[PDB]
Amino acid sequence: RAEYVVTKLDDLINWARRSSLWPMTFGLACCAVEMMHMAAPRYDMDRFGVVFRASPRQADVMIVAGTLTNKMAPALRKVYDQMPEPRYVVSMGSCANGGGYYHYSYSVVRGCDRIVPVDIYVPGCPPTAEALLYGILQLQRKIKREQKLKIWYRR
Amino acid sequence: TYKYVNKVDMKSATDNAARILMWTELIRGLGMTLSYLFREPATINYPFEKGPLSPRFRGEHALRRYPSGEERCIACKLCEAICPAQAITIEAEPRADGSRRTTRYDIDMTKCIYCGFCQEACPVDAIVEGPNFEFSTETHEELLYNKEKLLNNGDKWEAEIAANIQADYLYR
Amino acid sequence: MWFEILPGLAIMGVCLVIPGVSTAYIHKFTNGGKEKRVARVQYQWYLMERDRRISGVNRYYVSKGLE
Amino acid sequence: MFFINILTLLVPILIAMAFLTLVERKILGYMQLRKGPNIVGPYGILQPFADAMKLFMKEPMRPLTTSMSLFIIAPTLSLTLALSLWVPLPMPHPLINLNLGILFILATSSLSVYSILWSGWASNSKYSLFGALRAVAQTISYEVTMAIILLSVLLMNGSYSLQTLITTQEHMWLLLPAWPMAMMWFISTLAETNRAPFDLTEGESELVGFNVEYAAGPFALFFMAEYTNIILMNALTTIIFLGPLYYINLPELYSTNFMMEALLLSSTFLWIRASYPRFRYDQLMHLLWKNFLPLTLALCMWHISLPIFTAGVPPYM
Amino acid sequence: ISAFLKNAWAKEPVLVVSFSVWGLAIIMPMISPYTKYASMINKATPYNYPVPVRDDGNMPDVPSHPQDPLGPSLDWLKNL
Amino acid sequence: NMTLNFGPQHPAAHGVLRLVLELSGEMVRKCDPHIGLLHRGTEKLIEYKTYLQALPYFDRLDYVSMMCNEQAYSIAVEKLLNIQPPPRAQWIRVLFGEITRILNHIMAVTTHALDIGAMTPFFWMFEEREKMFEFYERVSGARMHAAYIRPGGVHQDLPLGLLDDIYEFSKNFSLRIDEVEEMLTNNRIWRNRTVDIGVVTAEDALNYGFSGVMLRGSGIQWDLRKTQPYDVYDQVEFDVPIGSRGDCYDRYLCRVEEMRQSLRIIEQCLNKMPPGEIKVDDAKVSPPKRAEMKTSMESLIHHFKLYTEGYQVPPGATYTAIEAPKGEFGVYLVSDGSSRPYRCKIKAPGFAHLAGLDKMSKGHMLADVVAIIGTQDIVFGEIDR
Amino acid sequence: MNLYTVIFINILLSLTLILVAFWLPQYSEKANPLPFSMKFFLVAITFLLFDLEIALLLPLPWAIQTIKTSTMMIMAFILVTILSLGLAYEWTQKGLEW
Amino acid sequence: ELVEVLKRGVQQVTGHGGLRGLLRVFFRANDIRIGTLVGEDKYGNKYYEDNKQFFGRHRWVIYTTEMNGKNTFWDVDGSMVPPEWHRWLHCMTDDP
Amino acid sequence: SATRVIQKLRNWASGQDLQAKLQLRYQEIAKRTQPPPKLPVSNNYYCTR
Ligand SMILES: CCCCCCCCCCCCCCCCCC(=O)OC[C@H](COP(=O)(O)OCCN)OC(=O)CCCCCCCCCCCCCCCCC
Ligand SMILES: COC1=C(OC)C(=O)C(CC=C(C)C)=C(C)C1=O
Ligand code: SF4
Ligand code: SF4
Ligand code: SF4
Repeated sequence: RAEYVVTKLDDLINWARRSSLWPMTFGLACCAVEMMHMAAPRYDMDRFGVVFRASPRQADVMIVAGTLTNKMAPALRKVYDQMPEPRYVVSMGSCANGGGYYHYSYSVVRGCDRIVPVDIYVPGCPPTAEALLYGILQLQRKIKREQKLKIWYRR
Repeated sequence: TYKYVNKVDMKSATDNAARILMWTELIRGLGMTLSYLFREPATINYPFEKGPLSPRFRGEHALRRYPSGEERCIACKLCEAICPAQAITIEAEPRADGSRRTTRYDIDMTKCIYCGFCQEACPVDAIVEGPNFEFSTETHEELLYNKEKLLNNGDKWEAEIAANIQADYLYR
Repeated sequence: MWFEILPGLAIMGVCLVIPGVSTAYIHKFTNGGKEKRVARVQYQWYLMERDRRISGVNRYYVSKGLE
Repeated sequence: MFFINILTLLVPILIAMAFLTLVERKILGYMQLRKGPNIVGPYGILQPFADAMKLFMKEPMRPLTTSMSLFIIAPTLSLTLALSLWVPLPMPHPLINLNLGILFILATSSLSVYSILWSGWASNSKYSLFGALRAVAQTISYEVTMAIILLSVLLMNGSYSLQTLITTQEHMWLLLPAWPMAMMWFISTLAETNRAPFDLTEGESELVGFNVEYAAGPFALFFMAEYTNIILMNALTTIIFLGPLYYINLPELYSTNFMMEALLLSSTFLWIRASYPRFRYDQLMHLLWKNFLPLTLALCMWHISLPIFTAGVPPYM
Repeated sequence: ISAFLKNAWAKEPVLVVSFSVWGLAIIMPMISPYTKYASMINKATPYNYPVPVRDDGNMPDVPSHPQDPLGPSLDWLKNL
Repeated sequence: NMTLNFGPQHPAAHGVLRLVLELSGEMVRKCDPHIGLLHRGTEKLIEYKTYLQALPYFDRLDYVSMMCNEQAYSIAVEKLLNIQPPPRAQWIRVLFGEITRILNHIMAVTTHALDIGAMTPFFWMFEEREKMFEFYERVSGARMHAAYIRPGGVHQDLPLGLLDDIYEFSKNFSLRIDEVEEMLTNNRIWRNRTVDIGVVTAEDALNYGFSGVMLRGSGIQWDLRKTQPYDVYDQVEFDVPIGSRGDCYDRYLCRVEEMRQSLRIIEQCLNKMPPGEIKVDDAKVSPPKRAEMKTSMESLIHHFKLYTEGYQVPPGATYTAIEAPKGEFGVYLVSDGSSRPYRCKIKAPGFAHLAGLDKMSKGHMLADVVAIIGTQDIVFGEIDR
Repeated sequence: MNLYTVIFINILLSLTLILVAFWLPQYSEKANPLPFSMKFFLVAITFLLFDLEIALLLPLPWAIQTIKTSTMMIMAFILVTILSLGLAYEWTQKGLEW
Repeated sequence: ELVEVLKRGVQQVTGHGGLRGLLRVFFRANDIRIGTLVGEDKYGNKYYEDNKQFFGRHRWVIYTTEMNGKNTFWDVDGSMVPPEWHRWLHCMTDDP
Repeated sequence: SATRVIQKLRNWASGQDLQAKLQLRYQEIAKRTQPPPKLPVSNNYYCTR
């Protein structure tokens, strides 16, 4: 019936978004390096849909790797604000998830989340590359559960 | 010792123009990439074939428990006095047995740096840093571990921790 | 190994011959079993039109000489 | 049944292009020792439907563009032309027969430049305007080398009809008479797609190019029109230089062999992306203005003589 | 002069060819046994119809019939 | 002219840079790089942290070279204490220091290429880098910021299988270098993009304090591993790869040679590593062994005090420079008698190099600047500190 | 006609795909996103003075079959040459140089 | 040469548990590589070990259709594997 | 392990011997669980040292 049709159709909508996430890393990190190793031959990220990364306008997920210092904090917000609406943020690192080896310093944002909402927090100083891959896969499980069409029908 | 790195008869002149005009030298690169599509990719099937690690791999913390069942942590404060990220708060009491144990223990896993300065300082092998690295979270609160998300955590991996401790104890 | 890039080409290898075989049989079926005559210069058209005049309204139809 | 032809002419190129997005991700992968998509379908056969059905659902944000009129006419111009340069393509049987066919393909190809100009100008940005001006310079500069290669070659088949190139090749490939033309043609087909060792525009490391401010649909189309004439300018090389078999009977063999060589020339561009550092904008030009254009003009003069002194003036028609 | 061409063939190995074929094509027509035919093979094509002239009896050559031994007979274009 | 602020997020360089540029048409009139986008306060925080609990600040200064950054500090703290690491530890630091130079160079050569547009060299080498990480993970426990080269030695002995596995990697790595070698060294496209770009004259390089491959690329003879030897490098034989025509290419060629020369040094270290212990064992400086602290009181007291309070290095100040893969990495550690330092000025090969960008990239277009940053191997952790 | 139908269909497909693009989706400063290239202009009119060059060179396909073949050859060569000498002057002028 | 690989490929496909078995692997695990089952596991996971493949693919798990309230057929998880077999799959220890 | 033709494809195209230097670890790798080790440890007055 109508309920079944809109459950199946967002299952389609969700499959398309999670299958192909094009992510743009914020670099600025020791975490970025690890991210690179996820793009590399050992744990190809492309195989999962993620791409070797594209620009801000065409990016579905932003991975903030590395300390978001006070001077870079305005820039992260504008790039987050310059992305298409279906848009998510994965915070890699224990220096973007809060503070870090560098936590209490005059120039360090205590969590990139403060600047922009964060969907999955990957923990680890250099979150092991597999970790990030688990975190990206966890975003894909979060994207599967979302039911935007059902909520509009149940409006 | 030092080494220099970058330092005409028609035979040579024609050879130069045979490598500039009928490009023959960008071809030694095209065959070079053709040599790799026919090799075996290094990619591992990720979720099913997780990559290789070592018994030394430092990940999610956990509080080991004596085989009897007695927490090993005796609230020394020898592990926040060294934790450089200033992440641990272990307020303690006499536990009403007369014994000496924590009422409080903490890591803020969004401040920790997985340096293992807490597993090598602990004179009792209570706090370790397990081989987890799939513990990402959708929220900030699930990373501020308490003594009960570290003790039942250590009530989980103890079959998998002790093998690695017993495997590396001599080298440590 | 590299075995797998083939599934992909296989579709771009039929997705590209569907057009060449298609255009070349929707011509031989919408032109009476004969290639679509090509009118490049005035004289070809005339002959083509003449044919239509000779038989049916269709160029394709042909009069063997019994007509 | 003419409409049956378009439906069987545009579906089998938008469904092919889609799997060039895939094939441009796997072949590049195995060179990088990394498997491409394997998961969404059996071997990535079902990945383009995902980001097709995904990009179109992302907000087509008109970002304070100067003029939507352009922002939404540029991306459509492109896919409009690119999917049109296929209409006169000379298969054993072309969708439409067009004397002046090769001119048609040349002219329409040119209009594309506008997409770059319009898109860059509308979307207000330094990068956008910068990239566009620089990009079209390239595109235009390479038209002048394409035309001559195109012209020169003509003296040999002796007409502007794509459909005759097949006959001219009834017994030999034109690659052997003109491999110099075919070299510079390859670069003028590989760099007029803003593609390959030559991707100055959309400079990604240096420039973030024009399509930068584009997303979701408006982007998809621009993209769809870069992979639907990545197959043209190889499909022409499989007509103008590499001549497959043509028999009055068995009219498929041509299409089949057309396949076999268009995929290589479409798979030959893929070795390039994964092999050459990008040319710098100055060098690209100096490649055409001071190296290719000279050789192209002289060889054009050579080909106007070859018929006369070999008395081989081709037959009109 | 002759050894200046040797570096210009090693470096700059393009303009050499472009000024070696620019010209080659100017001398091949003037020196070829077969350049005469291009203005002749192109002169034989009867694109428009050959209007016949009225007979007076004063014209011996004009071949009366398409198959007379007379007239422009091209046993040349054949096996040119 | 036109002030296009190169992207702080821009994929090029290391993504922590601004580089406001004046665009005189296509060419760039002037560059004013605005670094500071990653100044975490490393030097301020170290003053509040004990000498052991500050080592970690160092592997996170140039995250591409992990264990060489540490080797500086470790050398600096050792000199202040007048203690020297045991013989096996010194070879292990040279073994790990050369693995880091290979990994920094694989980082610098391959990332320079993707900026230029060559994408495959990065993928082939990065798989070779994951093999090398595994060596750090299998000796320290982390694939990065290992914190293994501590004051007095390494923290723990090499696992029983590491040296065989390092031989197998070094045995086959050389083919991987020239595979990149054939891909980029002779290509028309790479030589044109790299040759005669950012030429720096010899005296200008010394005056601008370049001190690295940037110094050697212009032909100046200085390595700091053969000029002022540290550890046991005085016992290993290698050839500095100096170059002429100081241009990006000559600098690239030098970086590819040092990877090859490092395989020669790694070869000697595996062939000649001595039996011994890995940390000086005066318990006042390096912590007592796990069995000893659990059976002898003097060791428990020494473990408790060292972990809780610290080494308490004697008052003094030292500037110790080691040849980090980027260039001379030096720590000016000023020390009061206290267990925690007073000042730690991290000289970053990179603060000097980025200053040179405006002089080196003059009369150059926008695209050349992407190559100019690439050939300085600048990672902003060291510059920003 | 057929050509009309095709080119028109080709447009409708393009438009639909942007129609669906702006409607299927169904603030935040999301929208927020120079000197003269004299060199460029030069390159541009260099191309204009050369594109017209082609326009005078396209007759070759139908002039090769002229009776005065010798004349065509001569007329063409001069064009191609005088245009090459122009380019050459530019070269010396360094106009071609970027 | 080419003769042998196709014979080996058809073997794997048919002996990976049957057609539905194939589909459930090919379409849930993207793997058809036959491998010695080191051991089944509570929750129904399956561990396999082919030493002839390279160092990343000689140890792979094949998860359960479902476990507890997880419904982990399509939702395969990295942490689903028990603590007992993490020591082996990540190859910290050869000991099964 | 690859069909000889395919691998000779990679040796000829690369120009270098390629069976010898593998980027993939098959038996090259040391197996894990190395036997346990025993690490090596008068007038030793600290005032002298
Ligand atoms: C005597 C008989 C009568 C007369 C006969 C005619 C006279 C003889 C003709 C000889 C012709 C020799 C070849 C000339 C055409 C080749 C193009 C060319 O001329 O080279 C230009 C350029 C050279 O580069 P560079 O080294 O920088 O030289 C300029 C230095 N300032 O080259 C380049 O750098 C371009 C590089 C672009 C990227 C290329 C990437 C590789 C492409 C591989 C393509 C593979 C497929 C090619 C075939 C496709 C067929 C359809
Ligand atoms: C130059 O090589 C690189 C890319 O390709 C152009 C990337 O996309 C990315 C990822 C892109 C973004 C915006 C994080 C990185 C990090 C990179 O180094
Ligand atoms: S988190 Fe640890 S690793 Fe990631 S950046 Fe901050 S410090 Fe470097
Ligand atoms: S964990 Fe080990 S160190 Fe930290 S308090 Fe408990 S016992 Fe003392
Ligand atoms: S690991 Fe380092 S940081 Fe994390 S808790 Fe133990 S000591 Fe503090």
